[PDB]
Amino acid sequence: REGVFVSNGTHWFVTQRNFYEPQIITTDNTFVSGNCDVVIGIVNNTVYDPLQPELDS
Amino acid sequence: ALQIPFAMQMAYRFNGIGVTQNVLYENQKLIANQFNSAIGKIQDSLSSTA
Ligand SMILES: *[C@@H]1O[C@H](CO)[C@@H](O)[C@H](O)[C@H]1NC(C)=O
Ligand SMILES: *[C@@H]1O[C@H](CO)[C@@H](O)[C@H](O)[C@H]1NC(C)=O
Ligand SMILES: *[C@@H]1O[C@H](CO)[C@@H](O)[C@H](O)[C@H]1NC(C)=O
Repeated sequence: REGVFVSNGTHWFVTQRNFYEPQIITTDNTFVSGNCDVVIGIVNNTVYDPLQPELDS
Repeated sequence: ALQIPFAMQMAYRFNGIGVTQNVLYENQKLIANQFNSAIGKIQDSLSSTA
């Protein structure tokens, strides 16, 4: 939504552009648009949905 | 200077005009072909008239 996706070599994170602050990639950090096939240079990773542990209570 | 992939730099420059990033990545070949064509018109205009 704001910032950029970045990898430390094995994990994937999202960070603001002008200062490195790695956050776990989640549905409130990101927005969906369309299927995987269109974007050149896309990568596979988990996106954490923060509601699921709440429903699992 | 900080390196960044040019397709992601254009996604930031789209995001700077109120157009969402995915509008570029879903159209990246079109945007590249429109730019390459437009630079061709600059060459031909400058060759055509002083
Ligand atoms: C990358 O981040 C994870 C976060 O848990 C860490 O375990 C790992 O050591 C970091 N470095 C590399 C090279 O993966
Ligand atoms: C980056 O370019 C290399 C060739 O220089 C290519 O093998 C690779 O698949 C490309 N990766 C992406 C993410 O476009
Ligand atoms: C991404 O993950 C899907 C499902 O596992 C798989 O079909 C696809 O080939 C993967 N792409 C890459 C580049 O690994």
